[PDB]
Amino acid sequence: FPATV
Amino acid sequence: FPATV
Amino acid sequence: GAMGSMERASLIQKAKLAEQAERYEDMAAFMKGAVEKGEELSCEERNLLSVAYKNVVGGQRAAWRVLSSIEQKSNEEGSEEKGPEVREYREKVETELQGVCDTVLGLLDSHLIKEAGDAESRVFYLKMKGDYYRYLAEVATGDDKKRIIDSARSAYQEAMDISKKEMPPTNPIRLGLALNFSVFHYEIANSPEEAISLAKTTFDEAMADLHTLSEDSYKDSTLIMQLLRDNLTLWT
Amino acid sequence: GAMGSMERASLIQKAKLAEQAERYEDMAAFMKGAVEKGEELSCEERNLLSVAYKNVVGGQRAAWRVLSSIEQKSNEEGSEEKGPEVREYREKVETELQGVCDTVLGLLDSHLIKEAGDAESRVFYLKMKGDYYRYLAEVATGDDKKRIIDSARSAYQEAMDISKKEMPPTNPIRLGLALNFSVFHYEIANSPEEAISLAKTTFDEAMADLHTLSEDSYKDSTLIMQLLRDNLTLWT
Ligand SMILES: CC(C)(Oc1ccccc1)C(=O)Nc1cccc(-c2csc(C(=N)N)c2)c1
Ligand SMILES: CC(C)(Oc1ccccc1)C(=O)Nc1cccc(-c2csc(C(=N)N)c2)c1
Ligand SMILES: [Mg+2]
Ligand SMILES: [Mg+2]
Ligand SMILES: [Mg+2]
Ligand SMILES: [Mg+2]
Ligand SMILES: [Mg+2]
Ligand SMILES: [Mg+2]
Repeated sequence: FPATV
Repeated sequence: FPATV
Repeated sequence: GAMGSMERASLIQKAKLAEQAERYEDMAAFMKGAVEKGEELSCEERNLLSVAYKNVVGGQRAAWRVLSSIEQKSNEEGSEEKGPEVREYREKVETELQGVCDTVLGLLDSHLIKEAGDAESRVFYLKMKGDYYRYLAEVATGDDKKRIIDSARSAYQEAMDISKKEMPPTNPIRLGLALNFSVFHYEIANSPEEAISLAKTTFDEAMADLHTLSEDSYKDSTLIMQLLRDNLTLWT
Repeated sequence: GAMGSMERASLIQKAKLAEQAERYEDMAAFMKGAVEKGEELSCEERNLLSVAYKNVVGGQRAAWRVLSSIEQKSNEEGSEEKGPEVREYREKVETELQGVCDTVLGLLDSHLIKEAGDAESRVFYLKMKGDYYRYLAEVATGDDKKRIIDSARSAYQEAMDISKKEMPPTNPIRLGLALNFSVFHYEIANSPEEAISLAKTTFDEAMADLHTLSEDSYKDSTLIMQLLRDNLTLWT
């Protein structure tokens, strides 16, 4: 999965 | 801590 | 509320203890109680709220993905019928996840967003609104899926508009908002080109503003810049 | 019981799904429901029960240790008074931990142990009884602490006596029982010499029986033997 914050 | 199972 | 009898300061103190103990469900319940005291949240308190619920929903999302993958395989050609149990348990986890998202969205609507006037609070809460609608969209399959997606988009867009007017391009809230809205475009809205464009423009505009920053601010901004680059590398 | 309406086989199936999703609280609730159907548990089912509760209580123990350490520091000379919150929250986690242990002990007493006649089931359940009394002893400080310690000792001792009569020295249940009873001696009963003697004798008697085993049984036994050696190295 892509990065999120 | 020591090992337990 | 079961936290109604506990002092606001005690709830915040216990949220910090819960974090140290990796008790994120407790942390979230303490922060929900703090929000329900009715006072605005400081910067630190906003981040305690977000850390707590992000960890809770993150675990639910990971579990939902495991169960959804098992369910998908059970529905492939040649797979032995095993009964309703996989669907039932995926639905149970999904309903709990939706409940957490609804709780967070309810705190934002009653009444965190309406009282948030400074850019750092308002952008933060609108980012959260976009994020929790995005988590609802990840599991949505019914008549309201398009409206859920549009609710996420609308919240992210309002946050973006404020952040571009009121924050420097290196502000970590602005950067994290752009990171997540870019992921929304890629994973939810079927808009990979928009996702890539947003990540690249955000990165480049932040790069150009790094020269204005102290060493500590530089560290904070470059950390999120690297996540933008990581996604760009994944997508190109 | 909230699981009373669900089929036994469905509870077991969902326990396995919960494990895959790392949802150990759910796993434990499903296995509690399965036990409460009243039938004896197969070997696989016994291990699902133990895995579920071991993970739940293990997380509670880790959190309790973090909070207890913070509490101890708050009570040192020169530490600023911060109010009752650390003690209160440590007590909250402790009470939840005790509740889980009481639940497991209740399942063993109603009625898993009394129906367990084969060594592999009876030793397994008595080991569990010793383990959960040991977890209660870790947090005990009151009038009943000695009785809690003695309850752990008594359960472990009955399991040991059966295991030595009825199982080979390489049996993994026998080995894990000895490992844990040795830790009980070291950490609970203030008996490090007994702990070391038990670990060493168990290891040496298992070594001498490895020649009787298949490759797969050898792997299972040597894995627990290495844990005995690891503890011996820590203690000597
Ligand atoms: C901002 C950043 C880099 O990334 C984003 C971006 C946009 C939105 C959210 C995060 C981040 O990661 N963290 C962050 C920032 C400022 C304060 C705190 C904090 C106070 S207290 C506390 C805790 N954990 N006890 C943590 C944490
Ligand atoms: C026995 C051993 C090596 O160690 C001990 C020792 C004494 C007591 C307990 C463990 C162990 O670790 N595991 C073990 C053994 C036999 C069966 C299963 C099992 C069935 S199903 C399942 C699951 N996880 N879905 C796991 C697991
Ligand atoms: Mg007050
Ligand atoms: Mg549903
Ligand atoms: Mg644009
Ligand atoms: Mg039936
Ligand atoms: Mg107590
Ligand atoms: Mg002896």
